[PDB]
This record gives sequence, C-alpha cells and structure tokens, in this order.
Amino acid sequence: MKEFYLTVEQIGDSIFERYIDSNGRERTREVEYKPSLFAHCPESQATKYFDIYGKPCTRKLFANMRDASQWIKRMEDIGLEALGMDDFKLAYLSDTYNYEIKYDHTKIRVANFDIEVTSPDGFPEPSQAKHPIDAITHYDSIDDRFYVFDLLNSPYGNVEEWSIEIAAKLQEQGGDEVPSEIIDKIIYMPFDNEKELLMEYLNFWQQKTPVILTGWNVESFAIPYVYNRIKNIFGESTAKRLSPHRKTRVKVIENMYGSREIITLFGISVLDYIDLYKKFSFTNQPSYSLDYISEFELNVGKLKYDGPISKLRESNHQRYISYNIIAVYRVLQIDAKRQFINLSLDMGYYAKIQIQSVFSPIKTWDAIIFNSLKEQNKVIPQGRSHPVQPYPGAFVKEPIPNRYKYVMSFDLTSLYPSIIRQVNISPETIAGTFKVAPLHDYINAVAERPSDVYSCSPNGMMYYKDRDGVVPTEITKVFNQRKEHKGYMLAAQRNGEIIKEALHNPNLSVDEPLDVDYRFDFSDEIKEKIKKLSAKSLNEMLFRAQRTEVAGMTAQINRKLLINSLYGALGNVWFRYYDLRNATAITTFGQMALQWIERKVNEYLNEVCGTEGEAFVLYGDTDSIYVSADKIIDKVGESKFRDTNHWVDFLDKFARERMEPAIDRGFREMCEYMNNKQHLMFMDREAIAGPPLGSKGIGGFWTGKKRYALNVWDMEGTRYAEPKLKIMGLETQKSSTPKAVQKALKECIRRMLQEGEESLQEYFKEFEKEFRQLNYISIASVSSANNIAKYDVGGFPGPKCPFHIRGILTYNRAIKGNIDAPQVVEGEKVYVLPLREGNPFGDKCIAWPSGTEITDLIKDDVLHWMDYTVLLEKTFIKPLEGFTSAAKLDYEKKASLFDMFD
DNA sequence: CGTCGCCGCCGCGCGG
DNA sequence: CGCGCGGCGGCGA
Ligand SMILES: Cc1cn([C@H]2C[C@H](O)[C@@H](COP(=O)(O)OP(=O)(O)OP(=O)(O)O)O2)c(=O)[nH]c1=O
Ligand SMILES: [Ca+2]
Ligand SMILES: [Ca+2]
Ligand SMILES: [Ca+2]
Ligand SMILES: [Ca+2]
Ligand SMILES: [Ca+2]
Repeated sequence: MKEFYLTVEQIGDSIFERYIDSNGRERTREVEYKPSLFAHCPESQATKYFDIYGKPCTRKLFANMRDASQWIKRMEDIGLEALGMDDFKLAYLSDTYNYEIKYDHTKIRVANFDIEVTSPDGFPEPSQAKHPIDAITHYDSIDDRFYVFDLLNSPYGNVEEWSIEIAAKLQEQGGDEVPSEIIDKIIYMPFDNEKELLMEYLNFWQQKTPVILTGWNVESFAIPYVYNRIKNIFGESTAKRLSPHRKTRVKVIENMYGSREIITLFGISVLDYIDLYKKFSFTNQPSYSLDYISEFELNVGKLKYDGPISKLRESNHQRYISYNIIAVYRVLQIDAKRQFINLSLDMGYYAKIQIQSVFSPIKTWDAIIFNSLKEQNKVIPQGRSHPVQPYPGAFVKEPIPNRYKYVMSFDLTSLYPSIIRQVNISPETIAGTFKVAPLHDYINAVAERPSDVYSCSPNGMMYYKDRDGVVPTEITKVFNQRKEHKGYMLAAQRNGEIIKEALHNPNLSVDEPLDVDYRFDFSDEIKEKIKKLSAKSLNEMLFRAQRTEVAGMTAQINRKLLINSLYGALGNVWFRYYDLRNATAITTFGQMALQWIERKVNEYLNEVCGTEGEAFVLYGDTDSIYVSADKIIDKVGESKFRDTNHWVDFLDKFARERMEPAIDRGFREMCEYMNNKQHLMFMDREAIAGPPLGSKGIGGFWTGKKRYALNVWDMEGTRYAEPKLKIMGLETQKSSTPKAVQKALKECIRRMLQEGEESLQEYFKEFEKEFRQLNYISIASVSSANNIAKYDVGGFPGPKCPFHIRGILTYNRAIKGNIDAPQVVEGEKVYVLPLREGNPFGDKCIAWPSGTEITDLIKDDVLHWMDYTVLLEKTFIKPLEGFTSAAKLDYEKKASLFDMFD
C-alpha cells in the first residue's frame, strides 16, 4: 500500500515522524531534514524556481533547520524577502508525500478516554492535581476494546471490584444498563494502589500509543490532570512518557480575558471532541456537558445518580465505574453519527498538515496552496505583518414588515467561492485597477464598462483572464468535493420523505428493512417495496436515511465552511495571502450581483404580469432573494387548484421553466459587463412557501432584516410530507431563549402561518394560563459568562454590569464559603432567572452553570422567588407582540359588536 | 489567528 | 416606558 504519515513534529534539527509503512505497519523515524528556502535572484541567471509573480528565485539548501531559521532573521535585518515554507514540517510532509495521500483509517490508532477524580474540596484543578485518579477508561480503535483502570484503594475510600455482571443488568434489576454491544469489549483491570495504576497505564500507553487522542474535555481536563498527577508522583520524565518522543510543552491559551494552560504532547494529535463539536456541528447549545449533548444528539437519558459526584465512588462504586465507561462510549456514538474524526482525517491528509491543524483554516489553506504551487516549482511569498483594518461585506435589503402569503426564494450556489472562480481573484492574478463609479451605476447598467481586457469587480480591481490563479484552482477542487456530498445529503433527505409518506399506511407483517444505499434516490422497485412494509421496518429505514443525511451534512457543510474560510482568510492579517483588495473585490461583486438580479427579476415579473414599478422582490440577504408570488397564484386563481401540492407544483414549474432561464440571462449579461473569466453565477430556486389551501394561515412574515418565518412545502427539490417552518433570526432560533419559550413561540408561529388569527389566540390564552407550571430549567434564559471579574466590585455589580453577570454575582454571594457548590466558569454558559422584589438573594436575578440543576443549597429559594410575571412578559409576550404587529394580527381577541347577544 | 451585517436586551443618561 | 448610544451576545449570511 501507499505510505502515509500519522504525526509529524520538529524538535530542534530533527523531524520526528510516525507513519504507516508500505506494509501497513506503524513506524517511527528521526530525520535530520535539510530544508530549502529561497531568495530573488538576477533576471539573467538560469533557474527553475519562480515566485507567484514570475520572478526568478534561487534555492538555498541549509545544513539543518536551525540554520534556515537564522537565515530568515538575517534577511529581516538586511531588509530582503525570505521566500518559501518556513514551517519546516509542512515542507518535510510535502517532500515525503509527493502524491495524493490515500490513508487507511483502520491503521490509525484513535483513542477515546476519560478519567475520574474524587474531590471533597471543590473542582479538581489539573494544574495542581492533588487528588488521586481513581478511574480511567481508555477505548482503543484498533483493538476495539475499552480498557478500564479502576482504583480500589484511595485516601477517599476503599472499594470492591466493579462487577461486569451487574453493569450489564437493567436499571430495573439494580444494574447500570451498560449497552450489551460493548459488554464483551471491556477489559477490566483493578488496582490496589494509584502508583501501580498509573505505572501500568503508562506501559499500556507505550504499547498502544494514540495517534488521534480524543474524548470530552480531554484537552482542558483529562490530559493535563493525568500529566500533572504523574508529574507530582513520579517526576517530569515519567510524565513525558505520554509523548512518544518524550517532549512536552506547558503552554497558555490566549483569546482575550484570562488564561489557561494546556499540555502539548509531541507526536500525538489531540482532537478534543468538544472542540470538534463546536467547530463542525453548526449548533450553539445552552450547555456543553456530555449529558446535554448526548441527549441532544442520540436521545439518550441523562446519567442518573444520587448525591454529589464527590461521594459517588464511596456510596456506589459500581455505578461510578459503569458511568465512566458509558461516558466514553457516548462520545463514540456521537462520532459514529456526526463523523467529525473522519472529516478531520480527510481534510488533514488532503492539505498535508498535522491533523490537529484542521481547527485552523488559515493553516489548512496555507498548506494546500503551498503544495499546489510546489508542484509547479513555484515559491511562496514570505508572511508579512499587517495592521487589522475593517472592510465592507454583504448587502441586506430592508424588508417592509408584513405578512407575505406566497413566497418563492432563489439562492446563488456557493457565492463567494464562485465569485473567486468567475472573477479569477488570486494574489498572482491582480492586473491593476480601474476608475470606480458608484455601485448603483453598475447595478443599473449605466456605468462605463470597466475593462475590455481584464476581469473586473465593481470595487475597482482587475484580474488576468489568460490563466486560473492558484486560489480559484484550489477552491474549485474542494468546492467539487462539497458538491458531491451535498448531492448525497439531499438524496438521503428526499428518501426520508418517501419513508415518512409511507408511514401513514404501514402494512401489518413481520419483515426486514430493505438493504439500500440511502445516498441515491430510491428506484421504482424500492418505492413499491417500501409501500408494503411494516411500521417497524419503515422506522428503522427512516433512522438509517436520517443517519445517511447527517453524514452527508457533515461532509458537505464543513467543505463549504472551508472554502468560505478561504475568502475569510483573505481578510485575516495572519494569512500569507492576506489582501484587502481581494476580500473587498469579492464582497463588493456580491453586493452588485444581488442588487443586479433584484432589478432583473422585478423587470421580468412586471413584464409577465403587465405592470410597472411593482416590487416583486421583498427581501434579500447577501446572495438570496425572496419573491412575492401572490400575483402569480392570482393570475390563475386559487379556485383552479385541487390541493396545496397542486399550487406548489405550479410554482415549482414556473420557477424552473420561466424564472430561472430569465435569471440566467440577467447574470450572463452581468458577466459580460464585468468582462469576467467564466460565468458561474448560478441562482436556483430554494423555497416555496404559502398557507395550506383553504386555510386562514398567513403563510409567512418578516419583522425586519434577518427576522422572518415561512411555511415551506418544498426546499431545493425536497417535497416535504409535512410542511416545515423556516424561521430565521426570531427568538425560536436563539440558544438564549428558554426552551419552553422556544417551543411555545414556534407553535404560535406555526398557528399564524398554517391556521390563522383565531387559532393563535386560542393557544396564547392557554399558554398564559399554564405558564407557571413549567419546570424552572425550561423557562430559564441562557447566556455566556464573559468578563465576570471586570464588573466585580467586592461581590457586587459595578458600573454598566450586564444583567446576566449581575445574576452570576448574586449566585457567587449565595454560595460564598462553600467548597462543594459548582463555581461559574469564565466564558461558559449560565442559566438566568429573574427574582421577585424582596427576595433573600438581595438582587433582581440569579444565574448558575448551565446543564445542571442549581445546587440544593439555594434551589428551594430560587423556585419560590422566581419571577414568572417578568419571565412571561420579557421572553414570551414581547417577542410575540413583535411577530403579530409585523403580521398585522392580534394575539388577543379584540372586542366586537357581537359581544352584545346570547 | 476565516469574514461582515445587524438584530434585541440592557444600563445609562437623558428627555424640559 | 419614551428615546438613542455603546456593550454584549448571538445569529444570518
Ligand atoms: C454561512 C457563511 C456564509 N458566508 C458568506 C459566503 C457565502 O458564499 C455567502 C452566502 O452564504 P450561504 O447562502 O449560506 O452559502 P453559499 O452560497 O456559500 O453556499 P450554498 O451553496 O449552500 O448556498 O455568505 C461566509 O462568509 N461564511 C459563512 O460561514
Ligand atoms: Ca465523570
Ligand atoms: Ca447560497
Ligand atoms: Ca441552492
Ligand atoms: Ca403501505
Ligand atoms: Ca443564502
């Protein structure tokens, strides 16, 4: 097989590499890598190396990596550019793997672990590590085994061995309900003392050294706790055994306020699942406890135990160990669903970077572009220093707040990357500038043609047309990968709807789910078999369709994020190819493209319907337009439609056969106007929205920019079995809005759009009546706990103190002098509740760490002093009034002349 | 060391 | 609660 790397590190003048050899064996080597860097040379001397601008370069081969670094410093002191890849391990990887990497994941050792630490005096700080580690569960992907290390004897209690028999039993039998599919995969090792547990763990680590190391909070907690505990007991050298090259670094993480120290383990790639989840999941959660994320992702019940975790080992060691094993497995289950490890490996090997560098798109694109340029013997420019400067972004149209009955949306495919490709925007393709007219002049086609030679953007930039730049070239490859996965995702989604439709008539029989590839549209023979299946088999198929859809979602959305991040990188000072002329050329072209096509769509539809000056486009943001279709529906008449699906088909056909061709003509004209290299403005229909036929639903509404709701029947070719709410910006979508409030507001909007004013008033009245019975967590707001110390004046709110920080300060005063109470962590999430006047907490609100029940010390007093009236008015009534005034509805029945009879 | 636009809640200081 | 400005948090693209 083709060799591939596992990990790479620079240590002094050595590269340390772990890799899989041609036989599929893991090896390690130390190479005294001789790096090359480059300097511009005279035009007359013969060379095969050229910088991106076509300037001749001479190669400088160095005796070692330290020489290369010192040369860079001398070139600065002289005042001359030192070209080439200064991250020597990326250059090593490029030299060693001078081909497209085919990797085999089954050869890569992925480790998932978590630890337990009993602590009677508060949170066990990793940097101190003064408490014994009493449990480690470490899953190995190559062995497919959970290795459990269990401490029987501790200064905090002597315990009996964990029983695998009781662990396997149901909770109703007094067992722990450890899933039966992992019971046979557990290798349990009890220890008489902590020293022997840790020594054995290190020996185990040595035999089965992680390549990818993951888990939940392993970077912030598990890794540093284990490193420091071993350091405190045995000394630094023993702790350094967690690195296969015995080198570690104790380094700070800096964003802004405060600092925390993480441990870098050389020769290991740490991918903390929390960080993977935060970057790749496209959620913002109220809580990041594993309980919370597990319940959200997998629909599994929280891990249930009595008393504080500080007493769980002592009171119920059996459950303590089982819950440690389950915690590890739950991260595995999330990953089997989300597939973030697979994504990381894919992106990592594609760019030829350390796998952990997937968190950094700048690093990712730096390596992609370097490998692409190196292939042609081209030399990358030196990184320069730039001051941060603001620059303009997208156009957002001010909507008229209103209800909107029939709506069709259109959207440009992968806009910013397509602008890059269409215009040919790259560092080496800059051709010059033209004199700029006001943007509205380009939008209205009255400004003079920018160039008869080069490809232009309305910001004044001009680009070569003879050849593709490296940025368009490399962004195209990833875009094409994105497109494949999106296709798989949408087909899985369409297949899902076929199963949903069939579930309305489930046949009664014992059968099995069909063995099908959900990434491809179901054939006719498959569709017919589904129609004859039982609810049980259909449900399993729906689950599988939905898992296939999620996998597709991960692959496509994160490839989209990567290509969009290349646009973003052009506007970040740390990017090698930072250039505000290029970033602005993209965003300005975008503003033109949107407003240009608004004009065209309006002009076209006014021609179709026979009017003048009527605005059909009601809204647009960046790359999408929202078109009012009332008049199109009205031109045939609502009475001519059999049912909802009929007018939906009509609009679908109208958009595809009439509007899209016109849209294309308008964009082809724009391409010619700007003299662009290639026409790539592809605007397809996205949503078809409206009320159910014969109902009093309003269909949709806008309250303002970025704030709207639509009742959607068809989304990019997916015809839904049941109409689906597209809600953007509104309180239903914010992680800060209480869960019960999100749910209620969503049902209010559902009723408005699908059923009408009367239905909405019924629901509101009922919600107002029953509100006070809602569980306190379901009605707590959520916020992020930033800058606590800034507004802390002696435990009391300082000037300008934010509402949620006031609540934290209240909490801190309430729990002061108690080691056992959960501390609020700087930068983490908190639940927030209003407090009635005259409460014993001495303030108007209280906040506590999210994902948790509030400590039993203050729970009783919070529930008694919770201000339901303020809660209802602020998080529910105010937003609903906002919705209803925008939609011209009343959420309370106004009096009428009829209130006079019967 | 991906980006900008723009919403609503809040504290503050008005607003005769 | 009437208003706008700046801080903040959090989305929508
Ligand atoms: C979501 C997102 C968009 N944008 C910018 C770039 C996008 O091209 C533009 C429009 O966003 P979107 O319409 O959300 O996405 P898209 O057009 O790039 O991809 P799709 O084919 O799925 O429609 O907004 C970012 O810069 N960063 C982001 O994270
Ligand atoms: Ca735990
Ligand atoms: Ca788009
Ligand atoms: Ca689309
Ligand atoms: Ca059937
Ligand atoms: Ca869009």
